[PDB]
Amino acid sequence: MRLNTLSPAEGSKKAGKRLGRGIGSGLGKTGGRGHKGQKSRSGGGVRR
Amino acid sequence: VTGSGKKPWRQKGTGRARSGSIKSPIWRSGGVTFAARPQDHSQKVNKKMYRGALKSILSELVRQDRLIVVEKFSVEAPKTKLLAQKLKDMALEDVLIITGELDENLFLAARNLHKVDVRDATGIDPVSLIAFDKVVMTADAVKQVEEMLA
Amino acid sequence: ARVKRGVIARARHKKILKQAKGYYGARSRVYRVAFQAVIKAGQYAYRDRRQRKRQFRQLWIARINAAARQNGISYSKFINGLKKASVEIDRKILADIAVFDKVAFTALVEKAKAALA
Amino acid sequence: MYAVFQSGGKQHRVSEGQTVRLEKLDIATGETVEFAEVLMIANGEEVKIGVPFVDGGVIKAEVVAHGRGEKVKIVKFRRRKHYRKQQGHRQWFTDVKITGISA
Amino acid sequence: MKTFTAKPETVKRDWYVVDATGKTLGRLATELARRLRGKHKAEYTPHVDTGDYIIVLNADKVAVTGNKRTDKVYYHHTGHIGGIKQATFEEMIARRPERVIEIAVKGMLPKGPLGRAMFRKLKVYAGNEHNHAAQQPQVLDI
Amino acid sequence: AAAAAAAAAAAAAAAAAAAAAA
Amino acid sequence: AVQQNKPTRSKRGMRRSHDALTAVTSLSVDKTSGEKHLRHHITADGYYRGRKVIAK
Amino acid sequence: METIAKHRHARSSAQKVRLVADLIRGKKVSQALDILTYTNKKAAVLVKKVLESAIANAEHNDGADIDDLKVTKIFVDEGPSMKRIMPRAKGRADRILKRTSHITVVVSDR
RNA sequence: CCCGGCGAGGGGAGUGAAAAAGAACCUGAAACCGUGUACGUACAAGCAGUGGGAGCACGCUUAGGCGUGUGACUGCGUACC
RNA sequence: GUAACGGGGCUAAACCAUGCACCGAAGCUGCGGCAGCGACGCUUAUGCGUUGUUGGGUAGGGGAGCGUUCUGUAAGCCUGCGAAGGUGUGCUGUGAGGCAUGCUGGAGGUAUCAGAAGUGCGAAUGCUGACAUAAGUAACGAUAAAGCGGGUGAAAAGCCC
Ligand SMILES: [Mg+2]
Ligand SMILES: [Mg+2]
Ligand SMILES: [Mg+2]
Ligand SMILES: [Mg+2]
Ligand SMILES: [Mg+2]
Ligand SMILES: [Mg+2]
Ligand SMILES: [Mg+2]
Ligand SMILES: [Mg+2]
Ligand SMILES: [Mg+2]
Ligand SMILES: [Mg+2]
Ligand SMILES: [Mg+2]
Ligand SMILES: [Mg+2]
Ligand SMILES: [Mg+2]
Ligand SMILES: [Mg+2]
Ligand SMILES: [Mg+2]
Ligand SMILES: [Mg+2]
Ligand SMILES: [Mg+2]
Ligand SMILES: [Mg+2]
Ligand SMILES: [Mg+2]
Ligand SMILES: [Mg+2]
Ligand SMILES: [Mg+2]
Ligand SMILES: [Mg+2]
Ligand SMILES: [Mg+2]
Ligand SMILES: [Mg+2]
Ligand SMILES: [Mg+2]
Ligand SMILES: [Mg+2]
Ligand SMILES: [Mg+2]
Ligand SMILES: [Mg+2]
Ligand SMILES: [Mg+2]
Ligand SMILES: [Mg+2]
Ligand SMILES: [Mg+2]
Ligand SMILES: [Mg+2]
Ligand SMILES: [Mg+2]
Ligand SMILES: [Mg+2]
Ligand SMILES: [Mg+2]
Ligand SMILES: [Mg+2]
Ligand SMILES: [Mg+2]
Ligand SMILES: [Mg+2]
Ligand SMILES: [Mg+2]
Ligand SMILES: [Mg+2]
Ligand SMILES: [Mg+2]
Ligand SMILES: [Mg+2]
Ligand SMILES: [Mg+2]
Repeated sequence: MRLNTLSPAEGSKKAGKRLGRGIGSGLGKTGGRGHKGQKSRSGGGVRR
Repeated sequence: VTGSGKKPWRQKGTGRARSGSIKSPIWRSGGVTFAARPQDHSQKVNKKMYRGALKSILSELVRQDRLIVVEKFSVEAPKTKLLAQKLKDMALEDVLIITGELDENLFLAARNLHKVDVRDATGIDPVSLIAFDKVVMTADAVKQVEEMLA
Repeated sequence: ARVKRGVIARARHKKILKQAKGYYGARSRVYRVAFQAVIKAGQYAYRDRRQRKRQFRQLWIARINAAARQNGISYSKFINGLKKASVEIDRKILADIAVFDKVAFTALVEKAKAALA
Repeated sequence: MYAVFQSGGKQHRVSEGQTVRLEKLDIATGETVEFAEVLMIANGEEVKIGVPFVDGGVIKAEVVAHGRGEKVKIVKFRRRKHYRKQQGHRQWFTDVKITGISA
Repeated sequence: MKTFTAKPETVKRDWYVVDATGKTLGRLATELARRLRGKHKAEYTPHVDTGDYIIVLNADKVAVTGNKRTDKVYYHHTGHIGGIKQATFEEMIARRPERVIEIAVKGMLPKGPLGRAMFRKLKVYAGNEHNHAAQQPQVLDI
Repeated sequence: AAAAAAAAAAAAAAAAAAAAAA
Repeated sequence: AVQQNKPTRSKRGMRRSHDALTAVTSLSVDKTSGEKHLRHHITADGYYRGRKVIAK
Repeated sequence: METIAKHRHARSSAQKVRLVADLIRGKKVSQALDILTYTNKKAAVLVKKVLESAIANAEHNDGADIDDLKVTKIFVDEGPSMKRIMPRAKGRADRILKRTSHITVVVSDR
């Protein structure tokens, strides 16, 4: 072995949703925030 | 980014696009969105599993047969010109040597030799342990490993 | 860490401009109208692949009807005379024959006419 | 002088030495394929019409090439409802040489 | 190999004469239209002129069935704004006895440059004789 | 030699209250 | 007097089609010296059919 | 037997120079002076100057003699257009584009 | 040394491996306006393409008839967010 | 502007009544190909052949990835016989995309798994820097007003007399 023949196990790591990077990704122009409402701005959501 | 915290032109009126500052990060010489602060990327491992790593990789090292042990690996003079002649008849090229007591001579003669590092026996490490071709060990220094892994 | 993207950007653009060799005016020179045009080219190349079998069927039947009218029968009773002798030629080979092997076309309309009559 | 027959779910039309393109048959490169399922055979007004096929009809064919075709695009799109989809498809093809016609 | 398409230098072109004695205008027009376009010659191709030449003569002998001889109104238009010009059948025959066929065939021919260059090959004529005897046509008596 | 590149006149908001729609 | 949609190299060429230049069709050679001057025009050196009407 | 001669950074436009340099394509240099000496644009002195310098460089350096030459290629570029600022009304200003042209003249017999 | 206003700016001649490395100078892409070659375009109506397809010029090559460039002619077709 | 059959036009090429044929789509079916889900047997690359069946698709949920910068395999590998960058061609994967190579270019790129991201432009009346567009169009900053001889020069409508 070396420092080049290692790996994590099967599926221990995923990629993280880069939400806001295109159209073919499956994620896009809105970006996980829906449309037009208070769930779709900076400071989104409401309090508890 | 320092300086102008004033409106560069007013909101309505002039038909340019709306703008708040020269510090606005879509401009030349503005800030950026999300540059970091200084940080520390070091995580925390657990003690049991960190010792399990050294429990595992030495087993795989012996199963690969990349381990030599000698009674005392030493050259009896602080002079690299004999270490790089003993090793060429030891038939090695890039090895780690570990020793029990804090020897001065082997450390000094191996400091210049860029491949052949000499660690101690306590402060060994997984990455430089795995990153070599062969690893040699000491009849006394391996007993500290014997005590600290078990 | 501070990824300049000039290597990626023009290698992306020049593929589309290499796709767009031969369109009028701007859209074989400019980038961001050519990308709009090559996608329209993709949609039309999609649609006409479905429609080529529409159109060559829309073409072959005119030729077979013309040669059948030369021999003296309309196309519908020609296809009925083909199904009654049950011979499974399609309307590609007949559109070949009606141009080229007109004597075999006359023999075929004779066979279908006797099979219908 | 020529004949006409089925393969690939189709009705091609061949003659001697005509390197025709078929959609792939599961046979190897330099091999010999027969078909007795011809429909028409014309050899200078020796005309015969075969329902469903022709009794004494048999071809002789020698397959040559098993290659693949052309990267032709599949580009689906919709107006402003945010859906593009690219694809590039290439469809296999198989060439023969007609070595003989028999009726 | 691709499907056969006709080529214009070696496409053929005939010469025929059809007299318009006592025939229904539409039931002559569609026949002459489909013969002009060439849905009868076997080497037809939609984008190549696979056509012919047909002479029509004695245009004042077309019979039109019924009371359309006063209610088949030919409307055409100037460009100048008062000009919705309106001419009925018998007035059309009196003022110019040739448009009566050329309009009814201009309808049933395609409205592209193929048919619009084809429509030159309908050399209609008012009288029983002509000036094309050197072509020596044949009576296509339909 | 060389020269500058002027800009940004006091463009008077490009209009009066012209379109009196009331 | 705005534009609405932008003409291209096509029309910005085709507007030159009449505005381009026409050369002078032929000069003239003097009947007693043999040099090139315009028609109904004096030469540099003071020639217009022979006589030295002007010094230079 | 090509001979270049050029002339760069000259006070002319990019679309007035072609209106005189579309006269000197395919003529003996005699006629190419009998046209340029009486066309009356501004660039008719500049292209005359550069054609003179071209004809002389062929006279010197490539064996050529004066009346042999036939003007094969001539084309004019868009040089480095430097700029000024002139006031229009109400404080509005303009990068007025003082254009210029890299005149090239290529003469030969071949 | 040559042109040219004793110029600006060029052209050979020589520096260096290289002067479309010549000081507006490393590499020099796109919009862009140019020149030249091939083809097409003056009876033709439209989101400019796509599918069929003419003819013409030029390419490996025994004609094997295929790639290449234009695209007359014609089916369909009201851009993108 | 026919202009309340789509148009030509139609006494049937209309309407009603019966049929026998046909056209007619990406429906369906045939032929080849990838992928899902579930069967079933496995003879493992941890399941692989038959087998059914399905895959229009936004907001949106879940999976499989391609590529750019940077460290660690690297004091390795490739390169003055030509590295990074540009350019053209030629193949190639279901794709983001790679490999190979003629030309320019004259000192660096970089395996393979892996790790961390200022990581991917069509917009945002975004922002700078360049070039177009109207266009060789308007305008030349008072309607006090210039003409001529001589000189300087390669040059004169203004510059000197
Ligand atoms: Mg909501
Ligand atoms: Mg906010
Ligand atoms: Mg304040
Ligand atoms: Mg900063
Ligand atoms: Mg600790
Ligand atoms: Mg960087
Ligand atoms: Mg370009
Ligand atoms: Mg009236
Ligand atoms: Mg100088
Ligand atoms: Mg420069
Ligand atoms: Mg360098
Ligand atoms: Mg440079
Ligand atoms: Mg360029
Ligand atoms: Mg024409
Ligand atoms: Mg085609
Ligand atoms: Mg009216
Ligand atoms: Mg019925
Ligand atoms: Mg179908
Ligand atoms: Mg289906
Ligand atoms: Mg299949
Ligand atoms: Mg879907
Ligand atoms: Mg979705
Ligand atoms: Mg690396
Ligand atoms: Mg490069
Ligand atoms: Mg490269
Ligand atoms: Mg090089
Ligand atoms: Mg070097
Ligand atoms: Mg370096
Ligand atoms: Mg980014
Ligand atoms: Mg951009
Ligand atoms: Mg966008
Ligand atoms: Mg913008
Ligand atoms: Mg801008
Ligand atoms: Mg402008
Ligand atoms: Mg302009
Ligand atoms: Mg104007
Ligand atoms: Mg004006
Ligand atoms: Mg004016
Ligand atoms: Mg004034
Ligand atoms: Mg003034
Ligand atoms: Mg004076
Ligand atoms: Mg004055
Ligand atoms: Mg004075």
